[PDB]
Amino acid sequence: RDYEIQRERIELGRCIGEGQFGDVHQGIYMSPENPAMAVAIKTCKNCTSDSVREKFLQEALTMRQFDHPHIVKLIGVITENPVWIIMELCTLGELRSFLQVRKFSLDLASLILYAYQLSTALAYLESKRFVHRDIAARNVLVSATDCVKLGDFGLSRLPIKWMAPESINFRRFTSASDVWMFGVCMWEILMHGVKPFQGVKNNDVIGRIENGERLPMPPNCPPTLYSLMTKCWAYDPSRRPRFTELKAQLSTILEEEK
Ligand SMILES: *CCC(=O)NCCNc1c(NCc2ccc(Nc3ncc(Cl)c(Nc4ccccc4C(=O)NC)n3)cc2)c(=O)c1=O
Repeated sequence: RDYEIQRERIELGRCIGEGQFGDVHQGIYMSPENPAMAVAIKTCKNCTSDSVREKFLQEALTMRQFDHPHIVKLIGVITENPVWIIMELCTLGELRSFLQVRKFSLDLASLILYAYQLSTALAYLESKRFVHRDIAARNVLVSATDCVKLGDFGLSRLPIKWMAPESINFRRFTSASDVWMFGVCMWEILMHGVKPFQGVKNNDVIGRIENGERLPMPPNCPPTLYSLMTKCWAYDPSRRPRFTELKAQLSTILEEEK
């Protein structure tokens, strides 16, 4: 309907991060007669200028296009300076940090759930023929112990250690290259938020990948799941599963593990 939001309904709280345009805050959106809603608020430092402001607001319009359980939904915008983008809060924060500290509290079944949930989101985006370009555990947020979501697409934006070979060599970015990225993210999750190619330099990654080196099997990851990953890492983009195939396969792998 109308995504314009009155500023007086928003109560800005603590900073939770930074993006290219300004800090990101959590906060509350209040409405007469209805419960308070937790939100995240992107602020923009340089919005007075029309060119920055139009770049900033284009990020809300990008999120406006999507409607899916496992992608953050846009709530509204405030267009009067300072300009703010209001999104839904995932109140448990970023996936990686969540995974490091909740290691002894989650099982393998939970981790495969996250991968299945992210795949539904990414298939959805594949059916809309949208190309993310920045899949990585660092860009996934936690709404509940059983619910993760792709974060704000604008806050997600070279991520050499996540990128397909064609992405690095030719700046080609397709749904197939998203499938590669997703496999690195899936590895990250079975690794509880460990980063790929820790200690390796960015300019050497493409060589190690050209030679055929691949991220190893994570401790206590089922072989059928790692098999799935290595297929996302096929050098030939044509031989990488589509997100619809990944969703179906992960659904089976989850069913078996639970
Ligand atoms: C403010 C200064 C600073 O150093 N901040 C870092 C830690 N301060 C802090 C946090 N951070 C934890 C945190 C992160 C995210 C969320 N939830 C949430 N829900 C919805 C959205 Cl759209 C976002 N977006 C977002 C926020 C930050 C970074 C990246 C994104 C994003 O979209 N990435 C793709 N976040 C809750 C808590 C905290 O609680 C602190 O204090």
